[PDB]
Amino acid sequence: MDIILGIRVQDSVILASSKAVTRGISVLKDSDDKTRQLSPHTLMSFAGEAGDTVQFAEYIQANIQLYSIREDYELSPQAVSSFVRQELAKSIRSRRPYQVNVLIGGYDKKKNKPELYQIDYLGTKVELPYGAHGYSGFYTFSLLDHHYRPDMTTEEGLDLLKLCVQELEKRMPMDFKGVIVKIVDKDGIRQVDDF
Amino acid sequence: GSRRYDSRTTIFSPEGRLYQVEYALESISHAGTAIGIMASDGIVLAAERKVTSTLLEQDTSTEKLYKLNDKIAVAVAGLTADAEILINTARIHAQNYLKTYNEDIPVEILVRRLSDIKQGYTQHGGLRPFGVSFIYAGYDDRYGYQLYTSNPSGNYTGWKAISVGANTSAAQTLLQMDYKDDMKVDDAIELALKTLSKTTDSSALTYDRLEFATIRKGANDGEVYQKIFKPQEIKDILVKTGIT
Amino acid sequence: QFNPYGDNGGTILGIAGEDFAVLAGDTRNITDYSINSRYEPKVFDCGDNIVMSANGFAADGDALVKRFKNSVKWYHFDHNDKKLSINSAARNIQHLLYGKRFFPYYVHTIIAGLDEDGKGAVYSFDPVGSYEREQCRAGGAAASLIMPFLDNQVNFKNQYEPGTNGKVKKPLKYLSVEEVIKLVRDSFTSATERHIQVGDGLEILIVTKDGVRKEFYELKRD
Amino acid sequence: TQQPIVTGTSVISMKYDNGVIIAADNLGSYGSLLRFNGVERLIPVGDNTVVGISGDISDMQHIERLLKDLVTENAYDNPLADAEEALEPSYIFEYLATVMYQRRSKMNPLWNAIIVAGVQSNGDQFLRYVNLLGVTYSSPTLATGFGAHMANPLLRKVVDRESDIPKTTVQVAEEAIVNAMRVLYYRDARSSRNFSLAIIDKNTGLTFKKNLQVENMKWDFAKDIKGYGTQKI
Amino acid sequence: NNYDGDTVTFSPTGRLFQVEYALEAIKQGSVTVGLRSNTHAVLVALKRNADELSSYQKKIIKCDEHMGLSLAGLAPDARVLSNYLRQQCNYSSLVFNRKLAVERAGHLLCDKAQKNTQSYGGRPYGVGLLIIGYDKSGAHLLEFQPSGNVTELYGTAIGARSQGAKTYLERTLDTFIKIDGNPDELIKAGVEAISQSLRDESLTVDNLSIAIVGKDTPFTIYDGEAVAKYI
Amino acid sequence: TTTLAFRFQGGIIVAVDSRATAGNWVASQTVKKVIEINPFLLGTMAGGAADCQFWETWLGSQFRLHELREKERISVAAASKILSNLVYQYKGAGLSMGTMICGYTRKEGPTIYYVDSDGTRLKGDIFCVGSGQTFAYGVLDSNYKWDLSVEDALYLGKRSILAAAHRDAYSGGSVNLYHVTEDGWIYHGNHDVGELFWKVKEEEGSFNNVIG
Amino acid sequence: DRGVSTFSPEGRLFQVEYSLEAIKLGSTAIGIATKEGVVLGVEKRATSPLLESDSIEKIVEIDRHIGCAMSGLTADARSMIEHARTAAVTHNLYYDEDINVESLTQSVCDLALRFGELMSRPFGVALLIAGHDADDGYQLFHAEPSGTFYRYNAKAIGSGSEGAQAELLNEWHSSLTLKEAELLVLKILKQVMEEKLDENNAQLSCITKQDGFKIYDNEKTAELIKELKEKEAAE
Amino acid sequence: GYDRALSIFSPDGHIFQVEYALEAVKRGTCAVGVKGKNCVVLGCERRSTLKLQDTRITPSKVSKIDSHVVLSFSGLNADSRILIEKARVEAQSHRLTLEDPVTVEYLTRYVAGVQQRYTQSGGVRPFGVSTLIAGFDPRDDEPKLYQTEPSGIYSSWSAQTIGRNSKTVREFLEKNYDRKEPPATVEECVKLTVRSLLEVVQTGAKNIEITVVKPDSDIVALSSEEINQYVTQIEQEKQE
Ligand SMILES: *[C@@](C)(CO)[C@](*)(O)[C@H](CC(C)C)NC(=O)[C@H](Cc1ccccc1)NC(=O)[C@H](CC(C)C)NC(=O)[C@H](CCc1ccccc1)NC(=O)CN1CCOCC1
Repeated sequence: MDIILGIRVQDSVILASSKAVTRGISVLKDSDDKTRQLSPHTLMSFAGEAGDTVQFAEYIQANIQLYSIREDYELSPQAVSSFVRQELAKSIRSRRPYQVNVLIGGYDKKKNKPELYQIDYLGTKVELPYGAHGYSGFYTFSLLDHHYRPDMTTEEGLDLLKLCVQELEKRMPMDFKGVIVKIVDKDGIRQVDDF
Repeated sequence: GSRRYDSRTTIFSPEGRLYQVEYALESISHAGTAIGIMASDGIVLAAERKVTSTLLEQDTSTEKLYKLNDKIAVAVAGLTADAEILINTARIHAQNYLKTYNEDIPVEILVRRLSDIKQGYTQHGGLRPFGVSFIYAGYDDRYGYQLYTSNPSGNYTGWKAISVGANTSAAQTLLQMDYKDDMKVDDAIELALKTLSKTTDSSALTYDRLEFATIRKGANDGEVYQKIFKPQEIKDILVKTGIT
Repeated sequence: QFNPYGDNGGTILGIAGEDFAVLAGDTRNITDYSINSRYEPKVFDCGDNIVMSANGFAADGDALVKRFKNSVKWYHFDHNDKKLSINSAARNIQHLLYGKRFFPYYVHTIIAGLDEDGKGAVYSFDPVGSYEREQCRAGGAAASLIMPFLDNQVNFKNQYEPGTNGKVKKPLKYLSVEEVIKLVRDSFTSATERHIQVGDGLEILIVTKDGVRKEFYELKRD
Repeated sequence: TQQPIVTGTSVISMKYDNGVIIAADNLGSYGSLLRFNGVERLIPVGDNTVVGISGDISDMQHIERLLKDLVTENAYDNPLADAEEALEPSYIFEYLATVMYQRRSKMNPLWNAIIVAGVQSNGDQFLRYVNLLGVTYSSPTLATGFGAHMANPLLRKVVDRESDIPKTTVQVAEEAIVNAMRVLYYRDARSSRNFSLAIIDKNTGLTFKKNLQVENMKWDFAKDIKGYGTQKI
Repeated sequence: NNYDGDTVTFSPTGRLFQVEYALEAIKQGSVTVGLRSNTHAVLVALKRNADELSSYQKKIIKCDEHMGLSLAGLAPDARVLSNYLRQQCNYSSLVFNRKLAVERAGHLLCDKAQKNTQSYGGRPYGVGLLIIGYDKSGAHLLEFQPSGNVTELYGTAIGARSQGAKTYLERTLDTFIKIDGNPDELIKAGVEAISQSLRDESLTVDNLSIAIVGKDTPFTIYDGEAVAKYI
Repeated sequence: TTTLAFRFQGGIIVAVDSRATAGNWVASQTVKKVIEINPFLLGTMAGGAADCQFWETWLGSQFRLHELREKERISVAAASKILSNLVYQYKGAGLSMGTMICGYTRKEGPTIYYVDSDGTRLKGDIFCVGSGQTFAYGVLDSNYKWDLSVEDALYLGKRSILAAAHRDAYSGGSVNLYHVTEDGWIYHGNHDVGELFWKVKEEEGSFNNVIG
Repeated sequence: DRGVSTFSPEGRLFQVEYSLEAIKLGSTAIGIATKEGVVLGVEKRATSPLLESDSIEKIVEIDRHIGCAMSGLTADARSMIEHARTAAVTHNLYYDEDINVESLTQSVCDLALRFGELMSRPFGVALLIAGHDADDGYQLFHAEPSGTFYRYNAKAIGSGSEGAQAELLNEWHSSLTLKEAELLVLKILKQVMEEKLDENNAQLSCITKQDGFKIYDNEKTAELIKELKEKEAAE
Repeated sequence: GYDRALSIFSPDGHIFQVEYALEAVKRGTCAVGVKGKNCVVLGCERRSTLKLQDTRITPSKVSKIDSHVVLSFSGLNADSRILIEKARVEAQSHRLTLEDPVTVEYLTRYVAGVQQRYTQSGGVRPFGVSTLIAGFDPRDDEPKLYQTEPSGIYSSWSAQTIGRNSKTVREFLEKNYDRKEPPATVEECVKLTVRSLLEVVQTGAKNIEITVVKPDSDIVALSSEEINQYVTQIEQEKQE
């Protein structure tokens, strides 16, 4: 767990998440997918303490899937994010809190608009055009301040994302073994296989 | 021990009926009639107060119609005290949903949870059921305008027009006769009052023996307004439809 | 601040033969630089031809032996007087120890007896319950002194056949009860010489199909 | 988690041919202050057992109450309470040993070291130790605190092993105990001159001696000692 | 009649009918005998079967090395009470390093059965027990009834047709009490005692059940070919 | 410890050492670090000896109960997740476990899961776990191909443990080999490093750092 | 009304006695014990022809060395089996060995009387527990809701029990082979069953030391039915 | 807490509360389940004494437990919601721990276990509900149809019906359903289901609901016009 990014463009939300899983002086795996599908038009990436991340992500996934079956209806990205924030806001004052940071990228079918939410382990939610967790932000935010435009296409967003990964690969101390990129839009969630 | 004095409120009859639920419904049938009618551009809630006294304060009174949130209201038939217990629960449940999802609760979800509470009192706990039937009138962005009813059994169903309490048999026949799908609110207001006027056990229907409410989109642009009618506003609407 | 643990010293030793098994232990009990008792036994007959010792913190040691002895008693009640096999006893002891994983029994436990084929068996446990059957084990204060000697003399480690250019190993064979007791006595006299917490007396418990015999030998009292 | 406040020092004991002897001084110290002087730290249970206690005195008084209550409880529905079903030393010890270990296991110990001395129904001598940790052991001679360091060496010269017990008379045994109490007065900074002594014999029974004093002390040589090296006056 | 619905109700004449109905279950149970001398104490029990294809219901239970009982009535209730005795015998050993007195064993059973007769919801135990043991005051024999009443005796018997064996022991009292240092002769007397309660059936090899405890004898049970000596 | 297991053309290879230590004291050279959960499931043990040994034995009881209830052998995924959910409940309490759940089923095929005591659960083709994991990785990675034969795969697993047994002070004793196929696991013997090192040195010509 | 744990004037628990009546209404189950093994067989009794009979599970595995057949309110047996399986596996975990058949039965029977005003009523199902261990060999037990269990050489429970038990009295001897015992269960089942016996409405099973507990296929039982009919016609 | 033992045995060995719960099921609207060669169809009756209903929002008779399993019922409506909710939760819990969706047998076994627990627990009455649970196991094309009842017993059925006048429609299915050759197609299976309901219902207008379940989470509910076409076709063939 380390690098997770997110960029909202005109018609979609793009999430990028590192593939490395390290423990001690060994990279145990270089093909890890740090994301779970909460619903057909909502995707959540995660990063933080070992174990806590997947345990939390799947617990949210189970709850949203339960809601979908009960009501035969998909919750809005705004509604899902608020549920996630509350769960983390409870967590922080528990005996042992979840130390997990998440990005929620979704497409609201009623508004026909893409939405990106950034939530930290304290339960601090913000909607953003572009977001990042961990040390990644210290490079990517200033970069996106310069190059980002609100009316960009998905293809323009992927090039903008390549520009971030290149910078991270150049200046980050750790080898994070590249990223898995996923796109969220009106047609649902799909993975870019060649990045 | 105490076994001797137990009524066993949550058991079946030989015929497969729940004694207490059936008897609670019999209680509700003597309560003041309450009607709900759903139109294309709004909903009407009308209810008859139980034999009023001339020295009852009418303007600062609430017996039949209660507000659950900004988008949902209920009409009551049965024990008022029992209904208020359930109403405060429903109000809290709506605020929990808003706090969790930052969105107003869908009407059916609120109704289901309130109905599930009633069900619990018929299956376990050894307590008597709530002697209450509700008419839920509300709006959300999924299904739009909606009418539901729930009863002591914890069973709920959806309606275009419905009555609870006294003389429902006669009232439901009259609604079934004059109701049509392309109906407006103002027409539904007239139907609600005309139906009560014919099914009432009183000599004549007057302003002081009624509670009335509408849920329109009659506010400014794409938003819902709840109107709980004042005494003078009921007096005027009663003259305007030619009942008095 | 209160410290719930202490060190009562002493050392124990288990060896297994073909049709027998021994479990020895010195009789000295200590705290810091003082001797508490010159004869305080810590090897016990627990029934069903099972001998047991739990060396280290004597209070935890006594508590454990007490609980296992009780476990044997209730095994008879609940399962029609069935004999508790040495392998079953070991697994039961694991659960006793691991039951206090987060407030452990500070002891090294060793049991000895015969397996279900009649052959000699020795099991050893760490403080939190990990166990292993072996031909040979020393435990306690002088375990680090005695154990390598046992590797050499019981399992013939690092010993090759003379003249075979270090190619053929010395073949493994069972030891007689006479030869095993010789090794036990020599192990404890050696440990007494070089470890301060070891001395006073030696008590050996031998286990055959006939039962549980005892032997006692004096050790240096300094 | 405790810290001991009012404390009692050494308890010493040994076996002899027909029974056991135990002793302990009558002091209740408050740190360096020798606060209380009338404190009895030997407590008899029945006519066949004596429990000697060192360490925290508040916890000692609690244990007194438990033993007092144990005698009461044993008498209930027991026609042979003063005969076959009387409290044995071994019963009294095991009870205390159980309590001590349970309290240490709850991280709230009775801050004491205890020696149960007595004679069994079959005539056998009983002598066993237990402390705040729940640690137990038995030996021909037993002692607590400074007694462990200074008394045991002297008492072991009389009874060094099991075979020396029949050869040791009550006269010889008491003499050694009284001597040890004198040595402890010389050398233990939290000890007093006044002490109590108890003998439990299989023939003559329980003899409890109060208000004893250390006597026949050697102090005369002190007058010759001058300075710390090179002083001549 | 109207006063037997539960155990919490007294009748107008001061009777507890549920306790009396529990006592009735014992009378339906198979016969068992208890007797003792000064050195040993013996339990003899007639076991019962469902049919020829079934086994014979075990009547005797061990509680400690020095104590055990025989049952008559609801067997599961005997298992609950015997288990409680095993724990109490065991508590006495671990805490006080002391073998539990047979008299205290009776007192504890009495007080356990009593609590079940004074509270709503519960029910009385439906079994009678004969407890034998050897402790610091010699050999003992107790009789437990689920009313709570426990009684120490030289000899006794409970179950169906127990009056026959109880009369025999009342005659033989002076003889069998002095059978000291002779186990086999004390058993023979117990086997002859239970034989006074037999009708149509006789004592066979897989029918009889004997148990003994004494001075230099731990509590042991004999079944099968080990009781062929006494037929 | 040093333990590994890797996936290849002919199934799964699993290899472990047999040493147990208490600080610098070598406590045992003959520890069984592979648990045979059932004829189709294996579990490896690294870290706290009691923790691993107790919970992986408990693990086999849960899996037995699954096939009794469901009339079907438990999946490798479900098996590994029971363990990971268990240790997650004890997170922070101080359990020390580095395990690998290896086995074959019809629906999954040959599968390996890494599970550790801080709650990490990972599916993968190659894993090395323990204090000498890095030494094993060095040899294993540089010689690994998917198209290895059963004979060559068995040797590479054995050789990788030997490499770590040599360099890592807290690994050694002997090598235990296992091969997992569609038909189940097959034991491929206990190999003492005492004889194996010299046999490998002579025949392979490797280990030139050592005085021959 | 009246208490759940009440005694009758005859000295029996009302609810326990009433539960025994429920068991008499249940479908027949038979068990026979031999030196070569123990056989268990049951009547399935489908309420309608549309019901897929293979889904009727009235014979059940507890461990590899212990099997179980039921009769009465079969839904009540689920939690009894669950307990039995846990008890069996748990004992293996604590003691690294198979658990005695008698000890398993006793653990199940301890649940029986844990009812009152614990669960609200006794179990309405009887169990036949068959198994093997090293000490007492091949065994068959009958476990009731009273908390009582008897070992049996052979035993029938259910609606046709008293008629089947009388038949087992005559037919059983100590030298019965396993094959002989299999046919004997089928023979006696066909006698007491309402509908005609075949492979679809009756089920066989056994437990042997070598192969453990096995439920027979419908193909295997069908051949044993055919072998049975031929042998009766042969004299 | 309320402790009373409501479900208890009677002298003749019956638990009346469980048997009276079956009467509540007998009162409920009819429900039918028929499984074909590659599908299962669930049919349900809706009583026509209720006009002025809003069918958009009124709770549907067939409920999805997961994307691959459905549950229909007969009996007390309020009771059915509690079982459905518990089943839906258990469905997500199974996916979370076993990493695989429930089998239809497992889901049935769970629901049946819940129903049984309420027959010997203090302070509660049995569920006045019988269920038909149908669907397809993960990565499997064999159709599954199970039935449960208040007592807690469950079993698999080639075809089955429950509710009021269920003994009439069971009689119909028993002669019209061939084990050797089940309905080969979707159309054949739906027709047989509609035919069986037409023996009992009244009119084939807004009284019959049909839901078709196919392998790999392929579930769809038929509208009025689509069902009405089956009703029109069957009646024309009948006049012969
Ligand atoms: C390689 C070999 C080393 O990392 C492996 O990882 C192996 C795994 C195998 C054994 C399954 N790990 C060990 O050998 C492991 C290392 C270790 C030790 C302690 C904590 C974590 C990891 N060793 C053990 O677990 C030893 C095995 C015994 C000696 C056979 N056990 C101990 O050290 C025990 C238990 C430690 C403990 C853990 C948790 C709570 C309480 C205690 N401790 C002692 O025996 C104490 N000590 C031994 C020396 O003699 C004095 C007492």
